[PDB]
Amino acid sequence: RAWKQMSWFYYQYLLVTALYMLEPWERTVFNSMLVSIVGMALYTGYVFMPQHIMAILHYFEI
Amino acid sequence: LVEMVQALYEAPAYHLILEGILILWIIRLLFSKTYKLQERSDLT
Amino acid sequence: GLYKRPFNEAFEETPMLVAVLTYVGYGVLTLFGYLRDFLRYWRIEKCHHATEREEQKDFVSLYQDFENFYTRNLYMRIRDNWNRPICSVPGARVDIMERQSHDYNWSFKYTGNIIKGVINMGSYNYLGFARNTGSCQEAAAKVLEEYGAGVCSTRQEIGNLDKHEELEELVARFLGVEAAMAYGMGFATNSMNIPALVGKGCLILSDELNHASLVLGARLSGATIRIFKHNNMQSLEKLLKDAIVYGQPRTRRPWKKILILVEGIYSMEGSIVRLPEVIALKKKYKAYLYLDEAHSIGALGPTGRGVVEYFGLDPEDVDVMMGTFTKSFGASGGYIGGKKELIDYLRTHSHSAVYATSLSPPVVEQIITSMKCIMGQDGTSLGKECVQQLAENTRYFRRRLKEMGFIIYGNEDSPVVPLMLYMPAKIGAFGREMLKRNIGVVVVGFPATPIIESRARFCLSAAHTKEILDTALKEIDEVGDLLQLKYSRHRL
Amino acid sequence: MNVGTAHSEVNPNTRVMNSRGIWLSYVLAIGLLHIVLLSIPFVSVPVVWTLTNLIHNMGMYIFLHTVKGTPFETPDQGKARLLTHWEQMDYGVQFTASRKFLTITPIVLYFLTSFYTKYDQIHFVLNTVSLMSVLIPKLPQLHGVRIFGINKY
Repeated sequence: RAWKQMSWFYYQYLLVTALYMLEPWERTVFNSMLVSIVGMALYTGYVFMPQHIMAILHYFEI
Repeated sequence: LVEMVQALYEAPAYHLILEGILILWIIRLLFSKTYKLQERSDLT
Repeated sequence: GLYKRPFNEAFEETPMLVAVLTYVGYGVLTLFGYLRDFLRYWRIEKCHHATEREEQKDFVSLYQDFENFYTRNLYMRIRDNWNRPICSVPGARVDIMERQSHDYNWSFKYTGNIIKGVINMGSYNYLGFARNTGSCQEAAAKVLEEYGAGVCSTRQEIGNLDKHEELEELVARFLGVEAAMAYGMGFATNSMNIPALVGKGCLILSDELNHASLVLGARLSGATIRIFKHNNMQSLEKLLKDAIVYGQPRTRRPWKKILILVEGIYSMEGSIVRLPEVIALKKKYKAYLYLDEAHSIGALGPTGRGVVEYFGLDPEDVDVMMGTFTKSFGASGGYIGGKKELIDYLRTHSHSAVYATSLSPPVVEQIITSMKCIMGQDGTSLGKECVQQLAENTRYFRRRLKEMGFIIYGNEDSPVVPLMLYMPAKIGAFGREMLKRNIGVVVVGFPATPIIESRARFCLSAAHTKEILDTALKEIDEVGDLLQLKYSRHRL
Repeated sequence: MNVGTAHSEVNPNTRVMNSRGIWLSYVLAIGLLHIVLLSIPFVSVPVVWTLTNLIHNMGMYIFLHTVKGTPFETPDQGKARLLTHWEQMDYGVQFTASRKFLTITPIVLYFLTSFYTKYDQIHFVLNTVSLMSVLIPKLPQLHGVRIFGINKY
């Protein structure tokens, strides 16, 4: 059930980012660059910016 | 606004003159209502 | 000009988020295309293409590489949605030969199996005359047996036949004009007759969405071409006023002639020309009218006579009425109708009349039989049922798709339905998904269209029964849910 | 697909900048570049802003004033075979809303990056050289002219 929903969301991501018509290695390149940028941004936000957003996420979780 | 004024005052004179002439240029583009077509023909 | 009936059309604007995502996709594709070009240039990846022969390596390169950019990087990826072969009559259901590619559409290999019973929404048979069994087929067979296939000369030479005269007089009767002429190609009609009418010193006012044949015919003649906005009477009137007032561009002189090129139904947009306004403007400003009527000569009108009958106007008001037999009548060819003097001047001074081979006898016999059936000469009830069924199918299909949440262009009467996809990947996705469910459609991408609107064209027919339409509609609804193609804000 | 299937215009490349949502996409691209530049850990704010200015200006110069022609076959027999995109824009009309926007935006970026760089002289000269390199080709007088015959063919 939830796996089907996640696969559908991945399909929509492919359709929107035009990765649907690219070859597998181009998808690999794009995905690797994207995840690298997101991880680097999270690292910078944790190190420098105060964890106020983390407090908001913890409050939402509770 | 006061802090912005102080920051502007911290700038050198040539930099502010360049920014002012750039702003005047922007005004000239905004009010350049003439849409020239860049053509020229003459009779034979 | 005034309309006897309401004139409804709708062209909904693109949602802003959809436009942003479209630009994101096009940018990604452009960047990866540049990367692939860089890889291919340095031979890091072997190029799967043909190259110039070794003896001509020192010649100037035949093509320019940049012009093939979108062909190498965008067209080739989704190349399998086009050029699909068929091995059956293009009726309501068609058989499609199946092919597969192993190198990402750079080469296609043919599997033995054949897809059968694909619902046909890509062919042009509006009135369902594309049949392998019928009266027209028997007449064509008899004429093929008698006259043979193809004539081996020109009309001005020994190549003029009696079948051609019969076809021309019957066409003149069908349209209501005094006289008409017939040619062997719809493209050639425009390309070879527009240069005859006008020349250097005349003005041609062409709509924004004219066919390539009309544009080529206008370019071949030496006339000046000015383009007005699609179905914008204000723009047409402004251009007419400026042309009459300010004269020729360099040496201000009165124009020798003014010709307005318009179409009956615009295929890709799906709209119908505002004929009363155009006629009123040309009467006021003393201009001549050229009316391309390829898509409306059989589809529109209570008796299927075209746009002039649809608006209930007078055929004598339009100077030149061109048309094509390919769309509605199910046979190749074309025609030009008008006054007798125009037809005589065309018979004397037409490129295809002097240098080109005339029509084929079986083709003209099929056209004659189909048009006699349409006008009711045979006496059978057929010929009115086709038009009525086409109208009902168009109305039902358009209403059902509009109430499903889709965005659709054009009038409510045109039998051409452009569905809107708006994104480059959804073009190929829609084509493949619809073929997977046994529906054949046509998809149009960026360089053909404006950048933000990419579409899929449905061509309805009088041969489409109600169950076929219902099946197609349910499959379209499922695919629209799958691909999120319901962008309409007004109703969903 | 083929040019002329759904529109009679010979060169669609002249309208891509007049479309809907193109300006918003341009601004969002600049913002995303700025965000991914801020994402770098060991780079200071003025350096980030001058890198944003330099990269945006370099890409803009490459796309508008370096690449010439069209990426697709066109039915006017290669009339724009030698013109760059800035020259093809709007069929040579020198002033237009799109041209005004494209000329104004680097100046606004320059103002912002001068404010955030605290008016340092090194950053001043770098950003001024970049701004001149972008703004000089936009001049109506400098239309269809290649200095020293570079990028002529």
